[PDB]
Amino acid sequence: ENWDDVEVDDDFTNELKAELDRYKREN
Amino acid sequence: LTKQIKEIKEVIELPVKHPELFESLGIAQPKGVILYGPPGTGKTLLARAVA
Amino acid sequence: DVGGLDMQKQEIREAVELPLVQADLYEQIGIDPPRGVLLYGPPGTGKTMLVKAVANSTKAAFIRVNGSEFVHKYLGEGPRMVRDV
Amino acid sequence: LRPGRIDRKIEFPPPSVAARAEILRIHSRKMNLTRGINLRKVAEKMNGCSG
Amino acid sequence: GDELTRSHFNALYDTLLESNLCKIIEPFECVEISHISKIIGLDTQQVEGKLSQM
Amino acid sequence: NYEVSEKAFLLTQSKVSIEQRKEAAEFVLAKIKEEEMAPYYKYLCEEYLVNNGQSDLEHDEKSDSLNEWIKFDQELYNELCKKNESKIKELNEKIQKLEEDDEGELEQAQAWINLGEYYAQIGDKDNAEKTLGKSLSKAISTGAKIDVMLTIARLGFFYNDQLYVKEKLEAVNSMIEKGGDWERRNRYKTYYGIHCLAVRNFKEAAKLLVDSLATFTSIELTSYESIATYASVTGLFTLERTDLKSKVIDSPELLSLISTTAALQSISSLTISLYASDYASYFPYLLETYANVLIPCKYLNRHADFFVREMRRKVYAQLLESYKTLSLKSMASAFGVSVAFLDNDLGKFIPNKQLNCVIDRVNGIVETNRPDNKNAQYHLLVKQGDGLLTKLQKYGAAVR
Repeated sequence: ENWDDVEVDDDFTNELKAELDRYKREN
Repeated sequence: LTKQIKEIKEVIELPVKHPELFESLGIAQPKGVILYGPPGTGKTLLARAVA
Repeated sequence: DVGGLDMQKQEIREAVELPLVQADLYEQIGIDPPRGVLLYGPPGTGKTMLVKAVANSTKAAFIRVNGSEFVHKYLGEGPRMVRDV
Repeated sequence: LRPGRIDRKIEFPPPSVAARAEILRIHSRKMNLTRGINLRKVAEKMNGCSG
Repeated sequence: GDELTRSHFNALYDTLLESNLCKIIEPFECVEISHISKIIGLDTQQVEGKLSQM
Repeated sequence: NYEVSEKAFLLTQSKVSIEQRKEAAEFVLAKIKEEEMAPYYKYLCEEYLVNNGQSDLEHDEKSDSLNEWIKFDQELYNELCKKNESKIKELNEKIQKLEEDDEGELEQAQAWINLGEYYAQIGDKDNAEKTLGKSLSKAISTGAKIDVMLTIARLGFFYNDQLYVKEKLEAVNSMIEKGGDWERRNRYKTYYGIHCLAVRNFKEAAKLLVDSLATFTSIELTSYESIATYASVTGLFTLERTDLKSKVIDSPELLSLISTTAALQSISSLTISLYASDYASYFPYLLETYANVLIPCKYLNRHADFFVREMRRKVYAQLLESYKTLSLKSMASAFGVSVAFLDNDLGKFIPNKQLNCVIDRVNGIVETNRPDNKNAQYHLLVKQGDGLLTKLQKYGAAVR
């Protein structure tokens, strides 16, 4: 549980789906 | 061989573990037991399972 | 130098040359390799050059002791010569 | 054959197709194998094979 | 002309190409990527894809 | 019972695919009603305590499931007890006659074999553990004690016990001689691989669930498609690219599953994208697999993003060795990655010394540091060296 389970993650949830926005528009 | 196991169990194995059965019935324990069949029998493991 | 025994020599290499190379094949598959090997048949047909061909292809330690040489003129020497092999 | 010595004589039948079914899953497997093969199909391929 | 052996030459296309790079890297490191593509005579994106593969 | 506990925990947390909430709610009220287990219908209230998206409607109206009533009642309880109390009267009647007779060790052991499965199907946990103590003394051969290991494993999968179940698993598999017996080694590649998922192993689990025989069908416990799903979980950590193209991609065991069920998108989409080292097609397969695989499974969603962090750092390490200096805008327009999200991805690793990378923001370029150095290897021996000397000094002074 070193540097993993203690702070969990709390990221890459709604920001992962938001990446496809700039991919399907600017391109 | 389970069908043949129950036969040797109530004949060979049974009075050995319970000597008071035939003594209360007034009979005597059989002496020998012999089997016969086609060659290549698996009866070697049957005699080993009794002891 | 000896043909026609490829069917017989194939089973010899599995029980002799195979366990001397990879010993984990019998542990993973779970088959006990035969320790002793007896060769039957009428005298003067097989054996002979077969053991020499297997010993030459293996290139390892080989011990050939005649069956009639175990007995020695001394009494207690018999069991000691068998152990030293 | 006279009584007083051997009181029980059991006949050993040859292994049948259904008899070799439990043998193929016990005697024939001493090791780790795959269960994808059919136990009753292999027993039918063996003709006259005893234990 | 044999469809059986034809599948082997298709594998040798990428096999010998990775082996072709072994003859280009003979002067060790410090070689140009554009200089490699001129020797093999292929596209830059095709060569760079096979360089990072090995 | 079937699957032990899966459908009960499918309704715990579901981010997407609301249609699976209806199917999971209909299965938990079906199998339990069809089976003989009385109490396992009551535990539905205790399992969802302190959780988001609870499927139990009592004091909380926020349940988003279509079937909101899992709560225990006396209508189903009275129906299950009538079948449980009727069969135990017949079992205890026939077995009691065999105890007084005492003919052979088979009838004494087989009597408790049917009970060990019966007390598990009527909902008795601790009562079924006492049945193994009587069958242990009645054991005949080594195979008789193996059935005791199954009862410990079956009853241990409900609460996921990693202590007594995992310890007694290797004790029965070893005993005096291990051997290649199919009743031990095959179950060692399955039961032991399950406990490795809860302790976050990913190393020893990849040497069993990945490379193994082609069946391992446990029926009521696990299926073939369930075990084959975890093959891509632990196979992407310890196994390098050399073993990914042999025991994963070109392995014939996973080739038949791709052509059968294509909805997994794990052993196929993730393995092809990782083997090609193409981030363009690797991104869309991360969200599809995380939703339909990691989340529903009980031994996965417990990791979830913890397992996602390991997959992302794998592709960043492969591309790191493919170039020395590259512009940030060049890679952004190549693999189709945003510039804003690029700084957040590399910010969770580099400061943790997971990957060595150098980025120059003046020219907008990324560099490559030395992946392996002699001093970096000796730094790991400092904690391992002082970690041993701590136990030798502390425990040495305790006993004196």
